[PDB]
Amino acid sequence: NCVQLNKLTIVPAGDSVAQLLVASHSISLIDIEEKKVVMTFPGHVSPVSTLQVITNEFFISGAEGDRFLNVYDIHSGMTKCVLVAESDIKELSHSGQADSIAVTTEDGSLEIFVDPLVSGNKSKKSSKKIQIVSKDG
Amino acid sequence: KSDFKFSNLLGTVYRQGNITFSDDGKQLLSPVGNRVSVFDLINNKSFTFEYEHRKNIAAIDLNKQGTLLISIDEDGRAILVNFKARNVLHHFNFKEKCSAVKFSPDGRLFALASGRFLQIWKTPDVNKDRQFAPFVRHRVHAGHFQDITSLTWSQDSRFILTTSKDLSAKIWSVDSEEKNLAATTFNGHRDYVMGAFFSHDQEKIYTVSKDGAVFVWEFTKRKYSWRITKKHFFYANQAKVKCVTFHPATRLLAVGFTSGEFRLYDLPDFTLIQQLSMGQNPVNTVSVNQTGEWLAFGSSKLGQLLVYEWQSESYILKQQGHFDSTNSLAYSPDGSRVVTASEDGKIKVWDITSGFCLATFEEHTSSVTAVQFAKRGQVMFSSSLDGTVRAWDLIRYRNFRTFTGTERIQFNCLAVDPSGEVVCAGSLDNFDIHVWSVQTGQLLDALSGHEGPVSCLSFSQENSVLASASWDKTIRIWSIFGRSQQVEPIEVYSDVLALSMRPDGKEVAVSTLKGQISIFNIEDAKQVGNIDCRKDIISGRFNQDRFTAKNSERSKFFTTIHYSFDGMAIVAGGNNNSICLYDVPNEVLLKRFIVSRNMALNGTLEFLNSKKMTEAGSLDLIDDAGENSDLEDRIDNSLPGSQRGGDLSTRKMRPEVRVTSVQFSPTANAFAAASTEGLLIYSTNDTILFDPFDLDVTPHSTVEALREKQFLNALVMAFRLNEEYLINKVYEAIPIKEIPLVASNIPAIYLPRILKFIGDFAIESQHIEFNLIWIKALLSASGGYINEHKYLFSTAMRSIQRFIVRVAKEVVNTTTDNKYTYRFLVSTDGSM
Amino acid sequence: KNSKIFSPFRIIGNVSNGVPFATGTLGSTFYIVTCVGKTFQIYDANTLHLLFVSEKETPSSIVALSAHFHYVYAAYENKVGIYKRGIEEHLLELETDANVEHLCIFGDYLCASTDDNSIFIYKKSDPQDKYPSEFYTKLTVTEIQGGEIVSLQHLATYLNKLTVVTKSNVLLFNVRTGKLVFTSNEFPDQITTAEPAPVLDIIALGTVTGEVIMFNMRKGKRIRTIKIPQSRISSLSFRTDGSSHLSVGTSSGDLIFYDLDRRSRIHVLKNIHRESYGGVTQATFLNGQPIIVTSGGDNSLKEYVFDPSLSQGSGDVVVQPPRYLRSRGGHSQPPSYIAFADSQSHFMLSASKDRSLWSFSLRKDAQSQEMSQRLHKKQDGGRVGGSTIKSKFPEIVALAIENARIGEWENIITAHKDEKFARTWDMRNKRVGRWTFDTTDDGFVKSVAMSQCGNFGFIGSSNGSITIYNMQSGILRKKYKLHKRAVTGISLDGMNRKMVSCGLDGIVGFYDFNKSTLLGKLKLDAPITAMVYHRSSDLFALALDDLSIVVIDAVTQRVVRQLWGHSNRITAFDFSPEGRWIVSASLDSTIRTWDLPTGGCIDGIIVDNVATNVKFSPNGDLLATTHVTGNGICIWTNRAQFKTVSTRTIDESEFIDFNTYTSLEQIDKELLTLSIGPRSKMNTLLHSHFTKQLREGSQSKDYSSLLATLINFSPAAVDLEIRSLNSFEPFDEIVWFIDALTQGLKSNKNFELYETFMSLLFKAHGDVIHANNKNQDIASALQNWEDVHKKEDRLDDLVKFCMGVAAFVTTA
Repeated sequence: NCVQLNKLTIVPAGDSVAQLLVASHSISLIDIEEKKVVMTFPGHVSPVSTLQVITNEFFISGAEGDRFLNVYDIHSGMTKCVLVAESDIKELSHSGQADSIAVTTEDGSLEIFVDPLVSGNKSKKSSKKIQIVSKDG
Repeated sequence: KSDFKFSNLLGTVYRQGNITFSDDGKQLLSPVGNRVSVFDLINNKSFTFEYEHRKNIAAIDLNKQGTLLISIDEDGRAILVNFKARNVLHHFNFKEKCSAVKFSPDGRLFALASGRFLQIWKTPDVNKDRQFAPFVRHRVHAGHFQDITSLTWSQDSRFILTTSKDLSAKIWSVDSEEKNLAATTFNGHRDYVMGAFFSHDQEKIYTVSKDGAVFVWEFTKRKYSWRITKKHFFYANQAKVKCVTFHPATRLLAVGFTSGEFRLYDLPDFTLIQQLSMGQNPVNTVSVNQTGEWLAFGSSKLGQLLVYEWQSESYILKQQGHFDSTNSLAYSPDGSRVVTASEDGKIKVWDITSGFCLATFEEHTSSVTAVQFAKRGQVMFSSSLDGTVRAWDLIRYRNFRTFTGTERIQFNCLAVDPSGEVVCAGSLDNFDIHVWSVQTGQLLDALSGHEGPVSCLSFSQENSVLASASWDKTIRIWSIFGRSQQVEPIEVYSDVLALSMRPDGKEVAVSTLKGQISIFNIEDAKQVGNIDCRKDIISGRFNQDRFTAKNSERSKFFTTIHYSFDGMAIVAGGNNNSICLYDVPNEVLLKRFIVSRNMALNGTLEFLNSKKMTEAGSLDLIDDAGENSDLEDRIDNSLPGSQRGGDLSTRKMRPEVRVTSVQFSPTANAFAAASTEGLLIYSTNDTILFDPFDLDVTPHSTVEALREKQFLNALVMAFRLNEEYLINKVYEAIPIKEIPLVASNIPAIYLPRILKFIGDFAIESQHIEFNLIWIKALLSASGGYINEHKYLFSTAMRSIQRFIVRVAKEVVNTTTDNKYTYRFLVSTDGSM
Repeated sequence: KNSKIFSPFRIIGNVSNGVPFATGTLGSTFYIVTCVGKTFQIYDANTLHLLFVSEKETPSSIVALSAHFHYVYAAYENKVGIYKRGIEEHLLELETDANVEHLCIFGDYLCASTDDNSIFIYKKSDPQDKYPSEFYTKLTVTEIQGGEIVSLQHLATYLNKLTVVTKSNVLLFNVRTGKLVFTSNEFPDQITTAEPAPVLDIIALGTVTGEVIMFNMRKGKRIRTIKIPQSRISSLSFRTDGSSHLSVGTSSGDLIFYDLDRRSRIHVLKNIHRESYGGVTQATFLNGQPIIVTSGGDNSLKEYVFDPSLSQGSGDVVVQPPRYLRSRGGHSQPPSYIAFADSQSHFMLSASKDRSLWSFSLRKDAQSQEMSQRLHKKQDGGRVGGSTIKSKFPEIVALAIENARIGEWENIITAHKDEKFARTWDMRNKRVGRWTFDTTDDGFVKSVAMSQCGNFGFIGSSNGSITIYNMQSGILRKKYKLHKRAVTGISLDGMNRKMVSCGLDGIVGFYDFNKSTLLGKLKLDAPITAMVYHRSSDLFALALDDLSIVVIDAVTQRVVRQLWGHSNRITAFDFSPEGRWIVSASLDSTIRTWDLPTGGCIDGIIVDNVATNVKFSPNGDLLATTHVTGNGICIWTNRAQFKTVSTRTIDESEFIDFNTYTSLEQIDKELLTLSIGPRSKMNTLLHSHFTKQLREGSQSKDYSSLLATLINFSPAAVDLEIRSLNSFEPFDEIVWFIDALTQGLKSNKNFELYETFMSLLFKAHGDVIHANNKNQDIASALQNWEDVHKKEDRLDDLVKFCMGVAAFVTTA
C-alpha cells in the first residue's frame, strides 16, 4: 500500500532506527521490524519535495511547487501547524532544536521561521525574508 | 433578478398516454406533450413538474401513496420522480415501447408492459438516497405473442394479469411459489383483448376485448378450472373499443368507443347505467379513483380532458386546449391574472398558482393575435384576424364593443393607452394604424404611412406616444395629442418586427431580420445601442432540414420582446428553442432558456443523430402512419404545405418549437411565455418547490434526536406530532448558536404552525429574548413566504406583534425609561 | 466519516485499473468485468457500453475477478462475492485471515487460492443450484509441492481435476476427494501467467523470462516452448476463432501474436498500454471471434481485431496485423483539475497529470470521450514553435469555460504547467482551438476565467498582469497591472460590468469591465490562493493562507462572511447553485459544508483520502470530488435536493413518561429572562429584617438573597419599603439596594422587575440621590448600573428590528 514513494527520512530514536518516514504525497511512519505501515499522515497534493524531521514530536513535510510547509505531530497523527512561504518552497533546512527554519523559495527568497512550534495561531506566516540582490539591482 | 427557474406549464390538456388519479381523488395525473401535469380537484390548483421528457409520453403512473412517479416515453425512456418532492430520481431506459406501468397496491413493486414482455421490477425506495442503479428486475414474463396493451394487478399484490393485442389475457403471481395457485391464460375472444380485470372479490375475472365483448371467467366446474359463466356484448355496430377501465369495489366498467361514445355497466348484472356521447372524438383513456365516483376521459383527437361523475350527472372539468395556437399572452397589472389568446378564438384567463382558465371567451370566430391590459387590470382587449377588436372586462366577463373598420380588415397587433379611450391596432393586410375610442365605436384616426405591414405597436406608460413597426424597416412614432397629429420616422436598415417600448417611453427595443435588437431614443432620433441575437440563439435543425443550424436562417430573430419592470432587462422569444434575457444598460444577455427539449418537436435539437440519416432520406421522415392498427390513424388528411394552419395532423410535419408571446409579471419579475407546448412560467418565487421533511414516529424519536443533537429534524418530528409539551421541550432544547441555522431551514409547511406557536406561547413566557431570537431568525429567514401569502399568517402574526409590543416592547419601554432617567439624573446637577 | 448533505454515488471516469479482468458470454455475445479498486464494472464487448456497476463499494479492494454466464465472482480481502447483475447475492468469507490471490470456476465447485498457499473449495449446495454456497474444504500447497500460487485454472475434460500453478510447478487435485493426483516437476524459470487452451491437455505458461511453455498433463510434458528476448510476460490468450493463434502480453505494454503452425510471430503490438502502470495487464481473445480485448493499468481498455486474411489462395500465411477497435479510456494519472462543463450537468471536464483532457458524461459512460490535442493549422502561415516529436500539453492547474457562445468560437481556457500562455479549446469540437493566450509580462499563467458573454478570456500572470484576450480573433483587449505578486484567481460579474481579481499580494481588486477604472482595492491578511465567483448572486469566495475562506460581497465592497474552521491548505471550494452553501475541502482530509447566511460548518466529511478538487454541479444535484490517489471522479448525490439534513456546528468535537414537561427556567445564563408567573406586575408597580438581609447581602457584596423576597414582596408594601431607606448622610441602603438591583440584573432572570424597582426608587428617592448628585459613592453604583444595563439594548435592537420587519412583511 505504498506504490509511489520518493522521500525518506529516518527518525532519531536512538540506537533503534526503526519506524522511518516514507512519503510521496502521503506519509507513512513504518516499522522496520514488523514490516508494517504504522502511522499514516496525509502529505500534500503534489509529489513531496522535502521530508525533514526536526524533533522527537514534529517533522516538516514539504510539497514540490507549493507554498505550504506542513509541520506534523508524530504521535498525535495530526498537523501541529502549517508554515507558508511567500512562494513555492524549493529547499528546506532546519536548526538544532526547532528554533528557526530556512526555506529556500522557488522565486528566489529566504524565509526564516522563528519558534515554529510556539503558540488563529495555526497559520504561521513568514517571519523574516532574506533576499539577495546585486549592487546594480 | 437574474435567476429564473421553471415553475409551471399550462394547458394542452392531453396529447398522448395514460391518465390516473392518485390514492386520493384530489390528485389527477395527466400527460402533457412531454411533461406531467397534476390537477387537484377539490383544492383547485394545477401543477406541472419541473422536468420534461425527451419524446412524447406514452405511459404514466404514480405510486400507491404518492411518492414515486414513472413517466415513460414512446421509446421507453423511464423517469423516476420523487412525486412529493418534484425532483427526478432516475432516468432508466427501457429499450422497447411500453404501454402500461402499474404500481402494486402494496407499493412494493411495479410492472411494465413492453412488447410481448412483461417486466416486473422492485420499487426504488424514496427515503433511501438516490443510487446509480436503483431498479431491480424481479421477474420477466414473456408468455405472450404480440404487444401487451393492458395490464393490472389484483387488489392484492400477489396477482398480476396482462392483456395483449394477441388474443391472450394471462395471469401470474409476483412470486413463483404462488405460480401453482393460479398461472393460466385466457383466450376465446375475437380480437384485441383491450382490458382484462380482477373483480373486487378475487374470484371473478372480467376480460374485455376490442370487438365489444366481455367474458366472466370464474374458477368453476363443468380437477376443474376457469370457465366462462357468461358473455357481455354492448353491440356497438361499427364502433369498437379504444379504452376500458374497471372499478372493482363498485363493479363498474368504463368503456371508450371509437365513435366517441362511452358506456357504464354493473358487471355481475351487466346493466347500462348511461351512454354519453363524449363527442365525435374517441375516448383515448379512461380512469377511475379508488372511490370510483369520478371518471376521467381524454380525447387525443382534440386534445381535451374531462372529469365527470358517473352517479351524478355532473362534470368536474371539461378542458379543451389548442396546440400550436397560443398566440397572445398577457400579464395583468395584478400578478394573479393571465390571458391566453388563440387561433381557434378562445381567450382564457388563468391564475398563476391555480392554473385554471377561470374565464374563456369563445366569441371570436378567427385568430386572436394581441392582448394588452389597462386601468389596473380591469379591462382587457383582443385584436384579431377576425376583423375586430373585442373588449373584455374581468368583472362581468363580457364583450363591451367590437370595434370594427370599414372593409372588415384583419388586425395584426393591439396597443392600449392606460387612459382607457385610446386603442390602436395595426394590420397585417391593411397596414393602417386604426385608433378606436373605447366609448365610441368609430375610428379616431387612420394613421397612414406604413408601406407594407404594421408589425407591432405599444404606447408609453409615461407620455403614451405610440411606436409602430413597419415592414419597410422603419419605426413610425406617432404623437397624436396637443392637436398637432405629428409623426417621426426612425430609419432602421433591416426588416423590423415585434416592437417593444420601455415603460419610460424614451427608449425602444426593436428586432430586425438580422436578429439584432436595437434600442432607440424617443426624445431624440438616433439609436442608443444594439444588442446581438444572431449568435446566442439556440435554433434547431429539422429532420427535413437540408442545412445545418449554424448557418440556418430559420429562427435567429425574435417574434416578441418585452422590457422589464425597471426597464433594465428584456426577455425576447422567437421561433427558436431559445428565450433570452438581455440587460438593457449593460447590453449583454444574462441567461438563455430552453422552452422545450422534445424530439418530436422539430427545431429542438441542435445536432441531429447521424444514425438516422440513411441512404436516401431520414429514418424518421418515412410515413409511419400507414402501419397503425386503427383505420382512423392510418387515414392521412394532411394537405402538403400547411404552415401553422388549422390542425396538427395536416402539417405532414413535426411541430416547430416556436414561442409566440412573451410578458413579464409586474410584481415578482416572473416571465411567462405561451409556447407551442403551452404557457410556461418562469419566476423568482423560489422555494415554492414543496419539500416534505422526515418521511416515514414517536415522541421518543424527536427526543432521541435531541439526545442525538438532530435539532431541526427533531423540531420536524415534534411538529408532525402537534402536542405543545413536545414543542416546548424541543423549542427550548436547541441552543442559540443554531437558531438561525434552524429557522432558515424550516419548511413553509409548518410555517403558520411555528409562527402561531411563537405568537401564542411567548405572550406568557419569561424567555422574552429567546423567543425574540426565534422571531428575528424566522422573519429574516422566510419573510418572503409571508410577503406572498399575507392572509395565511394573519392570525399567527397578529399574536406575534401582540407579543412584540404589549409583552416585549413594554419591557423595552421600561428599559429605555430607566435608561433615560439615568442619563438625566447623572447628567444634571443639584441645588443648595 | 459519514456525510449528511452528500453521499457517494459512483466514481465517474474509470474503466479498469490493472486487476486481471474476466470474460463471459450471454448466449452468443460477450461481456467484460473489470475492477476499479473497490468497485467493478461490466461491459458489452460489442460496443463497450457500461452494463452494470457494483451495488456496494467493497470494504477492501477487489483482488480477483472470474465470471460465469450470469454470475460474476469478485474476490476482495477474505471474502468472495457471488454477484448477479452487480448485486451482492452471496458473500463467501474464507476461513483464514489470508488474502485471496486467485480464483476459478468449474463443475459444481468454486476454487479460490489465498496467499497462505492454500486454496479453498466451495461446492454448490446442489447441481440443481447455480451458484456455489456449500463450503467443501481447504487444500494447501506445502513447499515440497509447489511455490507461491500464481493461478488456478481448470483445463477442460478433467473430471474434478484442479490445476494449480505456482512460480515453480503445476499440481492437479481431485477436489471431490482432496487428493493431489499429480505434481509436475519444476520449471526452472519463475512462472508468472497461466492460460488454458482450446486444444486438449495444454496449459500455456508465460514465465518471468520471456518464455511461454505449452504443457501437457496426460503427458506431463512441456510440448513446445516459445522465446521472447528480454520481456516479462503478463497475459496469455488463445484465438479460438478458426486459426490457431496465441497472445503474449508483456508487462512492458507490448502484445505479441504467434501462429504456432507457422512457428512464427505475426505482429507485435507496441505500447497499447502504459509500461509504468503495469504494461499490458490482461489481454484475452473473445472465444471463437477474431477480437482480442486488451486492458491496461492506464485506466484504459482497448479492443483489437485481426482482419480476415487478404490471401484468397493462402489464407493462413498472409495475416493482416491487428487493428484498433473501440476503447474506453480514463485518466492514467489522477486528475489534477476538474470542472462542470455544461449547464444541465451532462459533461465534466477532467484534466490529469496524464497530460490530457477528458470530457466525461455523467449521463452515459460511453459519451465520455478524450479531448483532442491537434493544433489547427496556424492562421499566420509561418510555422509554429514546438518539437516535431509532438508531446502532449503540460498538465493543467486551472480551467475556464462558459457555454454562452459555444461552437462559434473557442470557450475552454486551460492553464498548462509552466507555460507563459494558455491554450484555447472548443468544447463542441473536443479539440484545442486556434488561439493561445499569453501573459505578455513573461510570467506563468496561474489562474484563468472567461467572460460570460463568451468574448473574453482573462489570464493572470505570476508577476501580476491580467490580460484580457478576445475569443474572436485571439486578440488582446487590455493588460491590467494591479498586483506585483502573482494573481491567483480571476472572475467577471454576470453582467460583464465589474471584474474582480485575487492575488498572492493579499489584494482583491475591484475593476470595472466596461469602464477601465480600478474601483476598489481590499487588502486581506494572508495572500489569496484562489477565487470562486457566483454569477447569480454576485458574491465571490476566496481561500487564503490563513486556512480560512473569506466570502466577499462585490456590492458592499467589504467582507460579508469569513469561515474560519479548516486545519490545512484549502485545496478546492465551491459555491452552491444558489449561494446558500460552500463546499470546501482541504489538506486536513476534511470536506466541510457551509451555510453562508449564518456562517457555520454545517457538516464536514472525513475521508480516508485527501480530496483535491470539489465541484458543485450547476444543477442542484451533484458534487464531484477528485482525490490524490484514484483516477476517477467521485460523484456525490446531494440529499438536500431530495429531502434535507440537519445543520449543526458539530465538527470540532470530532476533529417523557408522563408526556408532559415543566419549563426550563433559564436556558443559558447569557440570555435575559423575566419573572415566572404574571407579567402584569410591572403594570402594577409602575402604575427591619428586610434591611438586615440587605446588609447581610452587602457584607457579602452579593445580594442574591434579597432578590428572592424582592420578587415575593407584595406590591403595595414596597411603597413603604423603598419609602423607608434610612439614608441622609451615608447613602448606604441607597447604594446597598441599587447594587442589589445591579446584581439582580447580572443573572438576567426577572429582568423587567429590577427595572420596575429602579423606577420605584425614582418614585421614592430620586431627590435623595439628586440633591446629592456628583457624590462618588452613589455615582459609582449608578455607573455600575449603566455598565450592567448597556447590554440589554440588544433586545431593543431585537424588538425594533423584529417589529419593523413584521409590519413591513405583513403590509408588503
